[PDB]
Amino acid sequence: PEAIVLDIDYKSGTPMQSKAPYLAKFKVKRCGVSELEKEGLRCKISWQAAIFKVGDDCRQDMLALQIIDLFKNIFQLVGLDLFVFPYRVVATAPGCGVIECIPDCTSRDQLGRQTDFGMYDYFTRQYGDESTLAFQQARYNFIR
Amino acid sequence: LLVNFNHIHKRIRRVADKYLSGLVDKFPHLLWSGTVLKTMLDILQTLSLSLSADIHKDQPYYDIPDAPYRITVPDTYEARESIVKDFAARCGMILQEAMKWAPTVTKSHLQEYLNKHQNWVSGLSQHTGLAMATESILHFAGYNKQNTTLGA
Repeated sequence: PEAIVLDIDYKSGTPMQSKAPYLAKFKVKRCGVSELEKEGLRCKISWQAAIFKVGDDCRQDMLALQIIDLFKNIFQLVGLDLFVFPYRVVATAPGCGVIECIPDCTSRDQLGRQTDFGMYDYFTRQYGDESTLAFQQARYNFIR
Repeated sequence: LLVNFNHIHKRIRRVADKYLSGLVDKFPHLLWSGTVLKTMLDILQTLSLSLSADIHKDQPYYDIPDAPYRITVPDTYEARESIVKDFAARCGMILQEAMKWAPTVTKSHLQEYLNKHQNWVSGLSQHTGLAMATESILHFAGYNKQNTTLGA
């Protein structure tokens, strides 16, 4: 609710396996909340992906994400270094909901099917030997 | 060769040490030079400063003053302490070797080194270079004119 949609891509439609859900892509602009509220009565640009689900409940996920957000706020206030990504989701009709998609989605199952090996080999191929700085930073982020 | 003595690899520092030993063996007059001591004190001070510099923070690179180079450091505290302790012995070895032969010139150079304004401000802190310079002078000193020829 803190962004204004600009346009829709007319070639990004891709239904997935499943109940007839699909994926949509939009080009959007981020403005804010109060400014959006004032601008909606008179008439930093990125792209977003949305997944529409029909026939499934979307209420437990809201509790999970609220608790995740509260934990993130607590950790940020304390002064530690913990990383969590609270993607948003809103249910609108009985069994109908809209789910945000994290940028650059990369499922573990697909990577495992492609490689059929441990993630250590994948990381070594992607970044290099364990003696480099990039490997150290990736390890630090992974631990976090 | 001195600045390449602290490489991050394993065999690189060994071969650099061997080359330095050979070079100083065949050319003894480099011991009492007026530029080697300043450079080695500066790099020792740089390592001592880098000993505790928030390892989790990035950018492990450092710049040697008065000489265009850079130094990389390991991640764990133990490796950094080990490498600095290892380096802290060659300084004393070559200092005593230089003071053994020609005490006058090296003593004058050490006196000259201790008269810079930049280091005086930080002298209230550790400043390991000055401590090394003022500690290595004593136990390699000798007798004066009055007490140079006597029998115990």
